[PDB]
Amino acid sequence: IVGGYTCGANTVPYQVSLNSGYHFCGGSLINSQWVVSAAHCYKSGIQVRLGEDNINVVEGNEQFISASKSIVHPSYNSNTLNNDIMLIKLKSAASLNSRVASISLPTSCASAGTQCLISGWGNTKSSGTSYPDVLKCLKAPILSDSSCKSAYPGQITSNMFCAGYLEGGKDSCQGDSGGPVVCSGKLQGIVSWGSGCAQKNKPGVYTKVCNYVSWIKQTIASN
Amino acid sequence: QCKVMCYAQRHSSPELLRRCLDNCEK
Ligand SMILES: [Ca+2]
Repeated sequence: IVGGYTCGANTVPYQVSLNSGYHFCGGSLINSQWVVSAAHCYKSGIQVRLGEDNINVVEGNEQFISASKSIVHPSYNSNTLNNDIMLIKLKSAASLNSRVASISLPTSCASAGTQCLISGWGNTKSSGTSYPDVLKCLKAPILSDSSCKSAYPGQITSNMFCAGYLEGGKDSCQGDSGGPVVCSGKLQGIVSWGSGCAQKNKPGVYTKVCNYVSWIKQTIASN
Repeated sequence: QCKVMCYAQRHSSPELLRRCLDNCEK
């Protein structure tokens, strides 16, 4: 997250870190056994770290649980990042009598202008690289379709939306992929891609979760 | 723009990035 602020420990209790040799992607807990992330985060040997704040120091509230299944959307297109969504099943249920909790799925798609919370342990520099120890947060509005399409001609599908600032300076960044965009307590987006980070006229592009609610619920029920 | 989109992805795994870039050549 570039241009954000330190969230504070467990103030984003549904945030997870996906760790496979290192932290490499975020995700969002949607019930005690399932995490939503980005399809492009797929890889072997994922451990899900819940209740995390400082990724390098165990200090309380962390739960480290191996993924048992990673189910990429059947229409994911790795060339265009269309349908960039994946569900991860935990090998054991997380304990929610705790700091950890799930995030609700959307009941409708959010509107342009709506302010959302985006969070992650990704790079905090708008050029160069610096990965933070503790979880970062950013408040950012959903941008209009037209401004999104103007920033990313030919590349924005109905399963994507832009959020952030056309003036740049504030954005998600490498290491944030798969993590949450939450708007009024609903999971509306998954960090997916962008041209660089925090650049002028290049806001973040996010998977539009409201298009996938039935796929998510059916996948959870059948796995 | 295969290589461009490999860098556009917001993960931080060198292995995933290098895999993406190599696969663009194949
Ligand atoms: Ca910790």
